[PDB]
Amino acid sequence: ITVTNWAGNITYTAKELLRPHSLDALRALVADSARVRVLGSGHSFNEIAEPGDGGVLLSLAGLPSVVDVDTAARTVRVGGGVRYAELARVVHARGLALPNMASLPHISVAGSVATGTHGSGVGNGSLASVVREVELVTADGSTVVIARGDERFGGAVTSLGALGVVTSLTLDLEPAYEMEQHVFTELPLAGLDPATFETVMAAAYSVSLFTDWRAPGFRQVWLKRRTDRPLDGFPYAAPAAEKMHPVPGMPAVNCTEQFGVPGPWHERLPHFRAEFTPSSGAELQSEYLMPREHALAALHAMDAIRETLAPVLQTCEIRTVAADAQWLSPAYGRDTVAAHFTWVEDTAAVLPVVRRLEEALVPFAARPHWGKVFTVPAGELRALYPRLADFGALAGALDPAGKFTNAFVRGVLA
Ligand SMILES: *Cc1cc2c(cc1C)nc1c(=O)[nH]c(=O)nc-1n2C[C@H](O)[C@H](O)[C@H](O)COP(=O)(O)OP(=O)(O)OC[C@H]1O[C@@H](n2cnc3c(N)ncnc32)[C@H](O)[C@@H]1O
Ligand SMILES: OC[C@@H](O)[C@@H](O)[C@H](O)[C@H](O)CO
Repeated sequence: ITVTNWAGNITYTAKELLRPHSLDALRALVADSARVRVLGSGHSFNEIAEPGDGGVLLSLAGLPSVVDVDTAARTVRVGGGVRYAELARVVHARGLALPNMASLPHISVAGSVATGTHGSGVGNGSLASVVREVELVTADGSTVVIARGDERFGGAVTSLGALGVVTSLTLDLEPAYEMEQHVFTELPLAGLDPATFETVMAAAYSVSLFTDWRAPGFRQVWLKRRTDRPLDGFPYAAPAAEKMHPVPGMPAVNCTEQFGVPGPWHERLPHFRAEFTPSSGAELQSEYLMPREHALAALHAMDAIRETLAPVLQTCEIRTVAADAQWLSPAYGRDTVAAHFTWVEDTAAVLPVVRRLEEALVPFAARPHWGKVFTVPAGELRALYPRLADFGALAGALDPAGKFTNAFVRGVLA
C-alpha cells in the first residue's frame, strides 16, 4: 500500500502501515524494529513522520481510543491516537472542557502536541500546555512515564515523536463553558498602531485575523468570546453581514456558527464544525511564531511583499499564544504572535515564496511550526531554541541508538 499525509504532498517510503492491536504487540514491534516513526492523522506537511527506507511507520489506530475522564480531579486520560473531536465531545458530556482547540478538530492529540499545535488567545497556551503526564513506549519496549515537575518534562510533550511512542497523555480540564463567535470584515492595517493591535488581539478569549494579502489590511476578524466574560464594542471593523469562511470563496457552511450565537466551547473554538470531515486537502501550510512585540513589524514586512505572497495564498491567519514551557515549542519562553499561511498546493511555486517570507522574518527570531512547510536552515533553527541542547540530551538518554530519530529530527539536532 501507498501511505501519504493528509494533504497528499508527502508520500511515505513505507509499503505498510503497522497497526498493532495490543500494547503487547506494540512493545514487541518497537523492541524488534531498528527505526520507528509514528503516524498520527498525517496533518503535517513535511517529512517529520517519514521513517526512511527500512524504517517502520506505525499507527495507534488499531489500539482502543481511550478517553477516561476523572471528574473529581478534572483530568482526562487519552490514547495517543485519539482525535480532538472525540476527546471534546466526551469531556463536554461530563461537564468539562479544554482551554483551547486547533482550527479543525479531526487531528490526533499526540500528533498535535508533538509539533507545537496552538489556537489563539493572549492568555491561552499551546495545546501541549494542558498536558500533565505522558506515557511512552521507549526503544527497548519498556514504558517511561514523565509528569509535570520532572526535570525532563519540558522536552517530553512537544518532542517531535523522538522519545518513543506516546501511548497515553493526561490532560487538565476546567468546567464546561459557553462561547459566542462574532465576525468582522475589513480591519485596516493603516493606523493599526501598537496599542490598537494589542486591543484587537485581547478583545476576546481567542481572536484571529485573516487576510489574502491582496487589498491592504485584513479581510476578517474572528472574536471567539466566552459568555462568562465581558465583550466591549469592537469599533475597528464592520460586523459581518453573512456567514464567513476564512478563505474567500470557500463554503461558509463548513464553518462554526457565527453572529454571536452562544454554543458550547468545543463548537466555537474550531473554525470548522465537527461535520466537516475532509479525508484530504488541496493546500500546503507554513507558520512562523515570533515574540509578540514583533507582531506589527512582521505584519508590515508581509504587507511590503504582499504581491509575492498573494498569488500562492488561500488565506493568512494571525493568532497569539501564551509562552510555552516545552523546550521545542515554537512558543517556548515568550508570549508569541503566530503568522500562518494556507497556501495553494503547488510546491514548486510555494517554496520560492516561503524562502522570501523567511528572509523578511529573520530579524524577528521567527520559529517555524514543526508540522508545516519551512526552509529555515538547521543551524539557524538550533540558534532559535535556548533549550534545544537539553532536548538533544534527553533524546540521547531515552533513545541512545536514535531508533525514533529520522532524517528530519537528525537535521534539527545535528
Ligand atoms: C491538516 C491541518 C493541520 C493543522 C490544522 C488544521 C488542519 C486541517 N490546524 C492547526 C492549528 O489550528 N494550529 C496549529 O498550531 N497547527 C494546526 N495544524 C497542524 C497540525 O495540528 C500539526 O501539524 C500536528 O502535529 C499534526 O498532527 P498529526 O497527528 O495529524 O500529524 P502526523 O504527521 O501524523 O504526526 C505529527 C508528528 O507527531 C508524531 N506523533 C504522532 N503520534 C504520535 C504518538 N502517539 N507518539 C509519538 N509521536 C507521535 C509523528 O511521528 C510526527 O512527528
Ligand atoms: O494553523 C492551521 C490554521 O491556520 C488553518 O487550518 C486555517 O484556519 C484554515 O486554512 C482557514 O481556512
